[PDB]
Amino acid sequence: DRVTTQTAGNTAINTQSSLGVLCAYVEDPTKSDPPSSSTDQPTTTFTAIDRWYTGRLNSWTKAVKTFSFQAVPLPGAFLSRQGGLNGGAFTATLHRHFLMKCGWQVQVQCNLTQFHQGALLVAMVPETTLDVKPDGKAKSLQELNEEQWVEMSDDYRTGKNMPFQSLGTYYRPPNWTWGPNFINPYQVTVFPHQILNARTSTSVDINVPYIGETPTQSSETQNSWTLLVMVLVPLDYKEGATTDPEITFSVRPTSPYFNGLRNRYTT
Amino acid sequence: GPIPTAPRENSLMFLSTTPDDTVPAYGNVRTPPVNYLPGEITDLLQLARIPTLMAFGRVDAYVPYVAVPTQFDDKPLISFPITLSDPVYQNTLVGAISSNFANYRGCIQITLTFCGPMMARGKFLLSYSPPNGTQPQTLSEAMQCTYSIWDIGLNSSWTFVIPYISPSDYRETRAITNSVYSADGWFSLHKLTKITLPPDCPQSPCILFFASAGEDYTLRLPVDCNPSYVF
Amino acid sequence: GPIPTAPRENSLMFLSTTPDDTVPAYGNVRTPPVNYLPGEITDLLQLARIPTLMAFGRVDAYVPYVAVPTQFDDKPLISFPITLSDPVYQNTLVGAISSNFANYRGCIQITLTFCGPMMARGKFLLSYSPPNGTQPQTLSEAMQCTYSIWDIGLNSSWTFVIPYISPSDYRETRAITNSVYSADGWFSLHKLTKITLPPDCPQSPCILFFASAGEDYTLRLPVDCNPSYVF
Amino acid sequence: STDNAETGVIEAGNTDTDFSGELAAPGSNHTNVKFLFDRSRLLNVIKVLEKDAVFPRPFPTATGTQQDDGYFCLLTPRPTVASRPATRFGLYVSPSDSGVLANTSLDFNFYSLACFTYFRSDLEVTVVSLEPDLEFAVGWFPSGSEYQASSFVYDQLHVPYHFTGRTPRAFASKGGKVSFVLPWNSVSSVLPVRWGGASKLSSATRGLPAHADWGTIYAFIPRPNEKKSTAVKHVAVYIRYKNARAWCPSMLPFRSYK
Amino acid sequence: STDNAETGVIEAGNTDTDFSGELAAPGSNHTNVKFLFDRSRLLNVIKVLEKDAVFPRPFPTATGTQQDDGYFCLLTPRPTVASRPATRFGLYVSPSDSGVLANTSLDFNFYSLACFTYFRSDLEVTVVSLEPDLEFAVGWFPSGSEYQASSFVYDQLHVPYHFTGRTPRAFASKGGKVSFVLPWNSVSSVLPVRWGGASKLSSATRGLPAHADWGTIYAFIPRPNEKKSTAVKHVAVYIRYKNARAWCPSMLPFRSYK
Amino acid sequence: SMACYGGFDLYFILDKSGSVLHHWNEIYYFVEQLAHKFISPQLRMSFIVFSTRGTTLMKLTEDREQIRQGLEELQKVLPGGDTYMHEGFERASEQIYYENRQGYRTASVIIALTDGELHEDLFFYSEREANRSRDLGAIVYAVGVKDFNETQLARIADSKDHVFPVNDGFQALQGIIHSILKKSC
Amino acid sequence: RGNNGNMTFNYYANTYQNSVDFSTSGILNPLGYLK
Amino acid sequence: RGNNGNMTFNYYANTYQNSVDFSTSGILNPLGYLK
Ligand SMILES: [Mg+2]
Repeated sequence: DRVTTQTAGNTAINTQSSLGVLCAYVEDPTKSDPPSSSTDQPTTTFTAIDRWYTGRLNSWTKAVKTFSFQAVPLPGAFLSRQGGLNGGAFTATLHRHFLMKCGWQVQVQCNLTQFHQGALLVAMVPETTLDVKPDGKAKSLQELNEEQWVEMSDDYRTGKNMPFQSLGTYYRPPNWTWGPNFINPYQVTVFPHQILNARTSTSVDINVPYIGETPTQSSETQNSWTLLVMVLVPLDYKEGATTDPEITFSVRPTSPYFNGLRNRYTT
Repeated sequence: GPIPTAPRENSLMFLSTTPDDTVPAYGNVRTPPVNYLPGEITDLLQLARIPTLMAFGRVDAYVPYVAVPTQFDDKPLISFPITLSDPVYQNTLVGAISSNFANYRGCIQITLTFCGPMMARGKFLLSYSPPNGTQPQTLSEAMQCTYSIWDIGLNSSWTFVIPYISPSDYRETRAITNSVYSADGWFSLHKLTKITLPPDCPQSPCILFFASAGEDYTLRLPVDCNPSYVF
Repeated sequence: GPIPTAPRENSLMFLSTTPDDTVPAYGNVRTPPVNYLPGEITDLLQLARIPTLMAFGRVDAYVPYVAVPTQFDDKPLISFPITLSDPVYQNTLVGAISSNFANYRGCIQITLTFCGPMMARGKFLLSYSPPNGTQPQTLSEAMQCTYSIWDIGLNSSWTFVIPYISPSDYRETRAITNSVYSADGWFSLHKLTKITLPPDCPQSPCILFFASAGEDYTLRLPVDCNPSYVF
Repeated sequence: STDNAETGVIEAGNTDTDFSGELAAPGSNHTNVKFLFDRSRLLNVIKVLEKDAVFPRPFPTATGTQQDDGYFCLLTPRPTVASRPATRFGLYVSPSDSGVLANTSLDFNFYSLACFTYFRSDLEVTVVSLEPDLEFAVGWFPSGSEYQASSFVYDQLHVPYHFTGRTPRAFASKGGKVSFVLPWNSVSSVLPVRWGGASKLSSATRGLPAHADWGTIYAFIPRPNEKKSTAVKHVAVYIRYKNARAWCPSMLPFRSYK
Repeated sequence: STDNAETGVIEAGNTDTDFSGELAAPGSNHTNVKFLFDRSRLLNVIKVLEKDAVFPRPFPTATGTQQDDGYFCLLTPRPTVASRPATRFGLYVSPSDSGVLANTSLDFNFYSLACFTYFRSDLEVTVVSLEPDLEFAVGWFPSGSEYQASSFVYDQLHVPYHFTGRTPRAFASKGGKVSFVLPWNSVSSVLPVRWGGASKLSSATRGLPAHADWGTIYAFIPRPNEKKSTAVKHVAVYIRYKNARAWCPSMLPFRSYK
Repeated sequence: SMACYGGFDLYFILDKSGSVLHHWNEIYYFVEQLAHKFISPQLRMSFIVFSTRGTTLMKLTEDREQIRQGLEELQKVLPGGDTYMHEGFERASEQIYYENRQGYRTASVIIALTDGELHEDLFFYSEREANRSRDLGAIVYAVGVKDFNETQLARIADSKDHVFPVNDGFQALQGIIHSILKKSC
Repeated sequence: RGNNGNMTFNYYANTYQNSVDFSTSGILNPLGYLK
Repeated sequence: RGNNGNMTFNYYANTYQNSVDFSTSGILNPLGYLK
């Protein structure tokens, strides 16, 4: 029934309100051939990275409005340790390989009692720059603590605040009004998603394959998927219930292919 | 020798959508293969069928759900005309693919979800009226139309499939025209019995609305899109 | 009678590389036969595979070899980026055929030759680093990359075949672009153990470098060449 | 019917599921991706070269650089600025005359239906003149090549180096047009409509693909540089996506409510 | 791997020879000789004749010779001077007005890839005008013929003898071009890109082939000599090497380091 | 000048960037406190905002109903966007040049506000437009909301004497704006 | 087949007209599979 | 075959189009054979 234990390596996770594993775009997103843009032998999966990586995520209060998202880039959260999410021996291999080609398998846990209401929209959103400030630089761990939840403003709906290049003193700087890495917040359900309602489930299960513009992408500079927890209905409860339920997530890379070995990445 | 031809009146005309090829310039280019990419959109009706959120003006900060008050009133809790130019359909994938076309045909599928607490029990009447001279507001005026009663329980979604009742085989997807009480009629969510909540549960739960396309929703005649998303 | 045609928008256009013939003018000319000439180039990749000399700035008088000092230092004896626009590749047949193209694909093959005396014994480490943020200089930073140790003995040549490690299937043959620490990385010749010469032998022998193409080096997309060889 | 939208998959029903009804007959296949992008539309109005150009130097371009702007058309549906690919699209609202107004472009008909992430297609380029009786020519250079910017003196006439080359320079007849289909020549396997990675280039910026383009055309007039005219002549570049394939569904742009 | 480069033959290895690797798939055949020279490129900008010419007399030409220079285009990738084949290529740096500036030519796109010694091909000649609305004509005479230089009075109009002949005089329509493919007509079996012998001619000079050419074109205007215009009109000669064969590999030119 | 000014104006060139999203409730309090203090009909004031589009939210007017209608609009302005401070100055430069063509020797005063300081490609034009507005005859004051380089506003204002923090700003501009009112006619 | 009414006759070959991929060695399926 | 996409139809004959040699009576081979 609704009791699915997903054993992987030396780390298994249970759930007793499982809606089902939302496999994305294919029947089995684990099946994946090697990259065709390498003339060396890839470092395939091995039993020390074939496991789940639980890391926390900011609490979900009543102060959060509608559509306030919270983006967790993959593999970009392994590398900056976003939400206490130490990558283990996966990040110890991701820093030492130039190209990496994996498909993810995430699971977001948030335990609501039957007297709470609310609905997170968890989705694996491909190719977005939501972790990056409208000023280029990526967000550090302090800036993820200084806001706790990114409000869906007009700059995110229009894509006005995606990072740009400085045109220099020569060109008159144009009035930027649009950029293609917007979020249309009403159409995030086109992505591989499940809704974490406060009355059906406590754990959503998304399983996505590797997508990307090249048959394998760079290891440091890829953001081909982005976990995206969006509030559709705000949390509401009466005074006495468990305030601020925590949100966690659990990321497992299915069938990686590491190509291009070198020493540990020094900027 | 010379084949005696006779070129037509449309000689040396550049027509933008000529169903035909043209001369290559820089051919014999083997492109790198895309056998690795999953999820190919063969047809853009694979995305109208994916249900996306609607946008209702609260009682540019709009809300995808309907807050359900505890006060009795014999008018629909939310009501919106079934027209894919209506602003509760601008940011669905149904109403934003179809606004880039000229005709449509088939069944809009309005999916609901009761995002309240698990301990809530209630019922909702869901009436689609065809175009009448007056929008039906009373529950007894909407009991007579195409309705269906949705009981809140364990499973928390209901997919009211709006029928395609129209004389013409393909309805116009954009009713920006000299307007009346708009065909194709009105959807309306009536609360039948009030939502009975146990003590220490939040008042006013939320019915999250979706809007997908049916298994027979078909589009026709591309038109030039509105470029006003960029200003 | 007349076949009714419809000439296109590119009528009476002279395109320089149209993959097609044209009208003869002065035909039926039997040419004298060239059955006697040997060595026909069927393909210009029969000449990238022939190893030609490189050119290193000495410690327009450049030198095809690397003079090997007797002084210990933990930096590479010579190091040059694997980019076929780099000026240690202008006058090879690999880098001067490929600079007249736009893409390449495959394995550059760097052949060495120890042109010192026969009584010299030594070893050389030969590291190809992929593009890192910093060029590796220490022997311990270049031991970790793709290396191979070359022992000087009876046979006096070593063909270090540089792998084709790149995301894109065809690398750009000309990196004249807003530049960084250049992909595709760096070749580097480290002396591992010092060259031990018997008495009355010349100090500082010479490692003559070559640069050929592999058995899978493939070129694509001709471009207009730089005519600056003639000024 | 009774369903669970938290599951993430809602099966597309019909009228017969809840009620008494019937299936409507399938109308047409005009939503086919290979059918719907295979039609021409305007991309960018570019000026026509009249001498050997200077290609726009990469950003940040400082003042005093004598370069030629608004002549090269980076053939891409993604937003460009100054003939180089950009992320944001900027239009000048009140363009005062301080600084060089950078020629931006975008494919307005594409992004309103670009409900996908990756998109690969051939490209038919038709270059319609916007000048009465203009005899122009349409040079081109692929994704990953650069413009050959000098002049060689033939017969005391500075004929530039963009008359010849190994890339197609189609010459137009007077009062005519230029139309030719370009193959997929970029090094990426597909073109990212939306890209989230970082291009390790001249200083790295998130969300900016490096080789998401079919090339760059430019219009020149087939006369040497001594026969230079005075007034500025424009040309308009239409574009058709032959044999389009699209992957990985995504969002459509936010239509406002004001 | 362990090899001997003193042997003179080094076998072209792969990554799998020394390391663990694999063969990359063969990309394309654009390095094919028959593919790579079979594309058009500019050869020489020549003036257009307006009367019966005087062909350039052979070297050393003394002063006072009233001849017509810069009208004949000796169709050869090798360096020419004054419509006759030469060895060295000379361009005037500061051309002061003492003496007649000799029209030199060279095929810049050919020698940068002429990594061979002998080269035989047919020749497609396209003669593009460099003048608005020019009705010209492209005469020709093979390798080893001479120009017929006089005029015959038809109807009190000095019609020259280069209107007729047994060699192709293609007439262009107004605003049009002339394109025709010439066969290999030289008496040598191949054309020497590099030649080391001596031509036993008017005084013998090493390194100068006598019949390494496809002929000589010249442009004239189809009017008699009484209808002579005043201004000088140019025409540009493009050239394509159809069905190219090449023998005996050799060097590519020295790219400098300054 | 020893001759008194026939008119006297005031320009609230206000940032509505993404950086002032947590500080607009403090910027709006600063503007209303200077509008409802100077109620003299000699003084006209105009409200110019900028994030990406420099937009005149209220023209150079003096009607205190219109200014109250102007201040009821500034309370409902959503911050967000870039910081194009040069286009904040171009809307004032279109109004100084329009009011220098009346025959009245007026006096233009410009008040600037910024949290997120400008990039090099944007600071080059805002320093240029502030030089342009002083050549049109203005007095540029640069009021600074929270942490800001004075040097990045030293070029924008007249000098380092004309740059003020926002907490001291109403304390500064109490008599600084009032000093030219007695100087005027 | 696209927006192509030329069912009869292709003059140029398939490699010159289109751009085929090189080798590495109706029914609208869903884009998400609940398993 | 060269830079020739006309796989279908040659109008002019081979002697008129090309220039064949008169009679006297893939695998890239190396240009130097060590023996
Ligand atoms: Mg700011």
